Amino acid sequence: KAVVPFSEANKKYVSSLYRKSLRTAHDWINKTEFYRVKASEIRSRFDANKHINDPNELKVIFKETEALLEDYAHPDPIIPPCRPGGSKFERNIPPRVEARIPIDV
Amino acid sequence: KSFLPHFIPKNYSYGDYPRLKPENLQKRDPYLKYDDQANKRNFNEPLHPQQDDLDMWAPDHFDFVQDSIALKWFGTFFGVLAVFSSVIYIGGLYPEKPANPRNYPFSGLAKDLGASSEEDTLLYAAKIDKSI
Amino acid sequence: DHVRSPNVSFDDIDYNNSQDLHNAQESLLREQWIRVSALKVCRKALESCYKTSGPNHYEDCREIAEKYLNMLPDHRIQGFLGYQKNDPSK
Amino acid sequence: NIFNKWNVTPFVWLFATVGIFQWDKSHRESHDGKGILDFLGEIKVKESLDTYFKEYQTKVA
Amino acid sequence: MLVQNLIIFNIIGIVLLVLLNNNNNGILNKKSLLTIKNELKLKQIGLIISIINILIIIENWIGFNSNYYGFQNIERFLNIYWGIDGISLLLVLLTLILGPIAILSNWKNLKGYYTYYVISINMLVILMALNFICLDLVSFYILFESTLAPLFLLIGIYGANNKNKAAYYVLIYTLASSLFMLLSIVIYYIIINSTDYIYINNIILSINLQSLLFIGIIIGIAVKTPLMPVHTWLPTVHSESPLGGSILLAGVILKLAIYGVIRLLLPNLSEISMMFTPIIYIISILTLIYSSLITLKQTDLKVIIAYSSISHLAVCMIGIFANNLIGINGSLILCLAHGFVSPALFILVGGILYDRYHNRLINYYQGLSTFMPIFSIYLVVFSFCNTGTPLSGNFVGEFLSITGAVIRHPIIGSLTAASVLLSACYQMKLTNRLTGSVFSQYLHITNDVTNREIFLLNWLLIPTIIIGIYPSFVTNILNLASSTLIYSVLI
Amino acid sequence: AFNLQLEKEIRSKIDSLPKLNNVTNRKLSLTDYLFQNAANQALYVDNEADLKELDENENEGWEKIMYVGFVPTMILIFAIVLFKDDKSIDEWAMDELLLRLKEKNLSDVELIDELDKLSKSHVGKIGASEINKRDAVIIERILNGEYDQLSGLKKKEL
Amino acid sequence: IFNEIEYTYNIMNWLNVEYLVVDWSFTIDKLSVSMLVPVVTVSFLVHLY
Amino acid sequence: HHIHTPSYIKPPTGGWNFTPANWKQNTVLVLVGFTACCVGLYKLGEAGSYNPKLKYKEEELSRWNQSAK
Ligand SMILES: CCCCCCCCCCCCCCCCCC(=O)OC[C@H](COP(=O)(O)OCCN)OC(=O)CCCCCCCCCCCCCCCCC
Ligand SMILES: CCCCCCCCCCCC(=O)OC[C@H](COP(=O)(O)OCC[N+](C)(C)C)OC(=O)CCCCCCCCCCC
Ligand SMILES: CCCCCCCCCCCC(=O)OC[C@H](COP(=O)(O)OCC[N+](C)(C)C)OC(=O)CCCCCCCCCCC
Ligand SMILES: CCCCCCCCCCCC(=O)OC[C@H](COP(=O)(O)OCC[N+](C)(C)C)OC(=O)CCCCCCCCCCC
Repeated sequence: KAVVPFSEANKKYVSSLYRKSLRTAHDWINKTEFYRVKASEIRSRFDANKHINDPNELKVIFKETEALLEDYAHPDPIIPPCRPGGSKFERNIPPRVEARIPIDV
Repeated sequence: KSFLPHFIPKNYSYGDYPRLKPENLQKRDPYLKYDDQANKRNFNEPLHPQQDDLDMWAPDHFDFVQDSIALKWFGTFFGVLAVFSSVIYIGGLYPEKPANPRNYPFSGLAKDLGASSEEDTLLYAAKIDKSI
Repeated sequence: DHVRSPNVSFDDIDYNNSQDLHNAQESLLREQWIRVSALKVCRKALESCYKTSGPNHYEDCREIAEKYLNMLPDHRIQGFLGYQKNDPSK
Repeated sequence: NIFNKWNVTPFVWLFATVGIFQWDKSHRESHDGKGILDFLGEIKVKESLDTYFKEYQTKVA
Repeated sequence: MLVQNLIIFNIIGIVLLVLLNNNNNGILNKKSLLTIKNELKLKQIGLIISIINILIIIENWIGFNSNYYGFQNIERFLNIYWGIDGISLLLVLLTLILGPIAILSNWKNLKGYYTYYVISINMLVILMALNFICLDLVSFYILFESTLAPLFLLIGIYGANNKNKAAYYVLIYTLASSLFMLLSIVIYYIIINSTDYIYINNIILSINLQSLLFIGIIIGIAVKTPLMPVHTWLPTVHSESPLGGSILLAGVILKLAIYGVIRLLLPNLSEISMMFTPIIYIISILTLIYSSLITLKQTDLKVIIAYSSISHLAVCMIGIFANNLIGINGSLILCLAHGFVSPALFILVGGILYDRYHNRLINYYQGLSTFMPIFSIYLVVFSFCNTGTPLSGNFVGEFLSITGAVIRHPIIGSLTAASVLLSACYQMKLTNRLTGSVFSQYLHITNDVTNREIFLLNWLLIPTIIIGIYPSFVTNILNLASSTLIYSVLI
Repeated sequence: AFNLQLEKEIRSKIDSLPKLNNVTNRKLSLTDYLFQNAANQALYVDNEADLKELDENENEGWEKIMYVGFVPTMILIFAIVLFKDDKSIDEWAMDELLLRLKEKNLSDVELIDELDKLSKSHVGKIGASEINKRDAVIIERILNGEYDQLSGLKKKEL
Repeated sequence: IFNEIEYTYNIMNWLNVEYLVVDWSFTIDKLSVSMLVPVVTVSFLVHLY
Repeated sequence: HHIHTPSYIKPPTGGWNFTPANWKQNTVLVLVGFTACCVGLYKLGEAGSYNPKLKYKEEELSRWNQSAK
């Protein structure tokens, strides 16, 4: 659809692209000192184009930003163990709380 | 990217059963709320005719690379070893034996390798030590 | 008790006498079950030798291994319908 | 209750079967190798069964 | 004694049950004592007759001699000569044992008319039990086809939503084909002037006429032991028939078709059985592979077990047509082992789940091992037995049948080994889904397996594991009987 | 013990509280199902059916039969396959193989010595087994020569 | 391993179909006991762990 | 915390940290059973086992190979 800059919904999209960018950097870079350096740059690359008042100019970046993430996506992203996709997700789920309705079989 | 698994049809018309584009239920966002959180499905949602092939119980689908690209990398990797094994075979670069193959006394232990008489012998004999 | 086999051949009887024909079928079945029993005994002799000989099992167990592989194809139950209904002489 | 209705039943079958098997093994020594169920009847012998077969085949023919 | 005691007592029992129930009909409305507790007294008398039928045969099992070759217990009743040999004795034992279990399975899950159901179940069991002990093709056919009259009514009266389709399937599939078996029986009566087993075993026919009679008879057999492509009746009937009708239709009726080979094809049509055995293997191997793959795409719970029945019976036919003792003994042990494991699954699938939730769709059931643990132990235990796990009686049957298949034909008979893998595909997928992940959001917590349903399971599992651990109980009876079926001349 | 008035107590105790959907000493006999007349049987229906009305899968009427009639039948089947004196064809063929050794080798003193000292119980385990018994002569004699007449039954050759 | 001894407990017969005879027989040769050290030893510590 | 529904769910292996009140008594009844059977298994193992390398002397085998010849 159309892209309306400075609208609340358009900002959240840019917020989402930011979590994709930094987490992907975190996935590849496994040293904090190296990560902050690259994480600082991405924000600069994210904040340099902060000011846009045009629809069509912004949509090209959205097209480009998706391509940047897809090619750089990690083949084994880090996931917290209890979050979905983690090593301990769904383990030992507490049983459902409900009354046993007896049936006369 | 986000491609659907093989053999899922592009079109179907089963009379009055609803038509709907296939959706790979394994790839729904695991954080969104669902009525059936394990199957990531909401109550009374319609099913594709082959929904059994597009849910959490079907074989896992991996979409990191295209199914053709995987063949190229897979065949190349063994193809690389093929040339490494071929060139040595074609070139004969493997070393020669440093000693004669081990020989054995008593007619190559013919009798001790399950032989009865001297006519067969070579059938059951080992490397004969002709140089006692 | 130990019933004696009715040693009887398909080549000496009239199949119209279904009492004698029954014995010719029962006698051909019982002899075959003896050959399997003979075979299972011979195989037991092979097993002791291999266990006892160890490395020499190829020598001390030579003719038993030869004989066992010779009796194997024919020391099996084959029924009587083959020989009752076929005439080898013709 | 460890000795409740369900746990015990396999052991009742387990111990009883061992006892009767040992009983039957003994009973063969003192009764000429004949088993514990020899009282229920006798195996049919060929001489008795052949008469039935011959009448059956004769009537058939 | 046997058949005479087996018919006269059952007829007396059937008359007794009818007299008790129908006395009060009259002109006035009746609220009698026999209707109280859902015809409970009349159901009990039906259950006792099933137990007594077993006692009749055991009275004659004691007299059985394992070292005598030939039919024993020969008697003439209704101008028909009966008798028992090694093979027939065990199948009779299986048929009568499923009597009490078929009745007990439907103890309190019918809307009414329990007396009619109890009479029909004991009637079907007797007709099938008597089918193993006759000694002519005509009497074989009479008992082979008489079971349609109660089974067609039973499935129609007591069936599921599609009972009319199921009733129209068993009646026509198993009659339009068995009528082809009547033609070959008739031709035996025209040229030989007798259909007795012994009389026709000693005759050789022209190799053209052998091919005609075989084609007629195997048409009637390929439907009862459903071989592709004429298997379409069994999945439908299973998914719609009453639970007790499924135990008999899978436990016994299929095994009447393997016994059909033993009496009607191997002894008298021995020369033409050798010719068709390559073709029989092709049909059965394709039945084994296709039925296993079709099961992977099914949704009804009770259909899924129905197709698993077809894959095992294809293996049984593979073994029995192997011309050796290994294949024949293995095929018969598998029929006995399948005779307990197959009914047990229908109890688990169409008798325990369906009596609580009344829906056979697979999508509603998952995580059942949480609030129904005793159910999931038996589903796991019976899943392995159904797939030839070495300690069960199915592995002994399948391994020997596969071994006998390779002996008969090393090249194509080796493809029977795909039974070990494919049987674990559709079955373990079904069990892994049922007892995996979180408990289903469409079901509601209820009772676990009741005490009656445990009794049914324990006494279908106990015979299965005895035959697995010590199969020589079956073998000591079979060996002299199964050795008369082998055709080979070695010179 | 039909106890016609015992129903009237159930009748009166229910009658005092006619409101519905809101004991142990009752047990019939075979006589009451058939001998009894309709009117006395007519009231019994209401008491029993509606006693449940005012409501764990136990005492369903089958446990008395299956546990007393069906289960002992299985023990009888299990007993028979265990302790029956049925001689299988192959077990017969093992005794027959040895009984021919005695008849075909009556001049052999040593062979008959092992057969004589042998017990009839250990016939089924000739060879390597837990039993401390000597059978080398028995096994050796069978190896040297055949003791079957399968060719003796076949008087026709190619 | 050191004393050159072998053990064989034969519970009973399993399959007795004509010539094919299979026992419930358990033996412990050099190789059987060479594998029972890695199996039972590790598994005991695994259970203790 | 959370509820085990232990009123009815009684699998043979307990369920969700199950421990009976009389667990000390039952274990000694069980520790006997393990001891009763381990002792019992040792008796049968000694009585029913054998050495398959000493049942037949080589002097007896040497006659077998020649007899089959
Ligand atoms: C929910 C399921 C409930 C049911 C589960 C049932 C599990 C019970 C396990 C046992 C299964 C039944 C097998 C035992 C009954 C048959 C015993 C038998 O046939 O023994 C025959 C054996 C040889 O026969 P013979 O020497 O001629 O003299 C015997 C005269 N009757 O005579 C003998 O001397 C044998 C003496 C007995 C030896 C011990 C038997 C132990 C059987 C259990 C272990 C089986 C082998 C190990 C399997 C475990 C995996 C390796
Ligand atoms: C001391 C060392 C030996 C110990 C051996 C165990 C003895 C006690 C057994 C009785 C326990 C019992 O019966 O329970 C165990 C369970 C539970 O069933 P339940 O008890 O009826 O559940 C109670 C239900 N209520 C609430 C309705 C009353 O049974 C089963 O489902 C058994 C399933 C089969 C188990 C695996 C068999 C596979 C065979 C492999 C080996 C041949
Ligand atoms: C061994 C073979 C013996 C021969 C048996 C012949 C069957 C005749 C029985 C008549 C009795 C009767 O009509 O009675 C009816 C009885 C019992 O009905 P109910 O539920 O008590 O009454 C119901 C009404 N109420 C509850 C309101 C009072 O049901 C039967 O008929 C069942 C058996 C026959 C069904 C199939 C017949 C197929 C015949 C062809 C088979 C080759
Ligand atoms: C060589 C033959 C060996 C046989 C010996 C058998 C020992 C194992 C017995 C397990 C019984 C049990 O307890 O299984 C039942 C367990 C119990 O769950 P829990 O941990 O008690 O928690 C209880 C609370 N749940 C249930 C919510 C977690 O739940 C299940 O339904 C698991 C699925 C079925 C398991 C089937 C295993 C059967 C063993 C394999 C048979 C061949």
